This record gives sequence, C-alpha cells and structure tokens, in this order.
Amino acid sequence: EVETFAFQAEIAQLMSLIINTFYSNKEIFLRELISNSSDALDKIRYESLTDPSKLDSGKELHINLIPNKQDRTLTIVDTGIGMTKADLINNLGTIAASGTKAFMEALQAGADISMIGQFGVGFYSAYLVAEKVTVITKHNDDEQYAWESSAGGSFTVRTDTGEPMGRGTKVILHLKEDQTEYLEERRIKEIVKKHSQFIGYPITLFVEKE
Ligand SMILES: [Cl-]
Ligand SMILES: [Mg+2]
Repeated sequence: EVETFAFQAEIAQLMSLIINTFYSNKEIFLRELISNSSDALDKIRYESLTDPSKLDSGKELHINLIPNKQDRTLTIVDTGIGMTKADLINNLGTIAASGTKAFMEALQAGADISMIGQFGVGFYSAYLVAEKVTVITKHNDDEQYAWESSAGGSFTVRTDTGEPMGRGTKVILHLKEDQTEYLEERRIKEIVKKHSQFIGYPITLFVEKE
C-alpha cells in the first residue's frame, strides 16, 4: 500500500514560495537539515538518560552526509529519535501551519528565506535544491516508513522494506539538474565549516569511488 495525502494549504503555500522565489543563497538547506538531525539526536540522548534501553537500537549518535554523483542524490542520515508514521503525516513532526504563518509574517517585517529555521519549518528548505525528497525513518515505537514528495500539493507514505536502519532519519535529496555543486566534496566541506561548525555530534562526509 502506498498512501497518498494532500499537504495542508499552509504547507503547500510554503513549498510553492520556496520553489518559486528568486533567492540565491540556497546552501542554507544543509544547515537546516543538520540542525534538524542535531535536534533529533538531542531527543534520543535525553530519553536515554532515564531509560538506557532506548539505545538498544544503536548507541552511536552521529550524522553522515552521503553524496552520490551517479544517482544525483545527497543524503543526510542521523541516528536520532526518528519519527512515527503519525509524526511523518503531521508535517514531519513540525508545527508547520503556525510556523508557516509566523515565517510569512517575518518575511513581511524584513526577514529572508535563510531565517526559515527560526519558525520550525526548516525541513522544507530542502526544496531549494531538490526536485524530490524521500525521508526514511524508524522510531523505537514504530516500523520503518518512507515519506516522499516532489511538491505539487501531495506526499506519499509507505512501509519501507529496504535496508533496515536501527533508528533515526535519512533525508534523500534528489537534486535539481542545476544544483549538483552540492555533491562536490569541497563544496559540502565549505558549507559545513561555514554554518554547522559547532554541532555537538560527529558529522562524517562520505567519499565517493573514482
Ligand atoms: Cl501548528
Ligand atoms: Mg532550536
């Protein structure tokens, strides 16, 4: 079963704004997705202080950045708390209706697209660079799921029975044809050093075969 859902009007609005607005500083998508991974890793860290068994699905708390030039994908993987099916359907755990409203109001009062993360909807900045985003997630409380959307108003959710992840979330960006600089090692290193240099978990940038 693949289930197909409509984005709530606010999110469809937000996604169309991200896709259509001329805005050159697209590189902030990676800061926003690393930020979301850090917040998910903080959540499982906190739960484990009182219940160490929550780490039976993997003790290591880390983020991996995986470029793949053959597939035109950049994947951000973390071993944070992951999301349940209900969280995926509910705007990937975000308060995206109210966040979208506050972000629009801020843009009127002089903010710019790079401030999106302040409003709790930074995930959607993926659409600055990707034509399609796939999110694979596993929470201790639930099965592994894949969410997917190429925007256009709808997203799908389906049980994933690809390679099991112990716990956490993988964001797979299928990059736009003109945004392949974000698969280049030196470009990813530069962005991590510029915007994510104090994140409190290891960030490993994977190498590709020649
Ligand atoms: Cl909300
Ligand atoms: Mg925060």
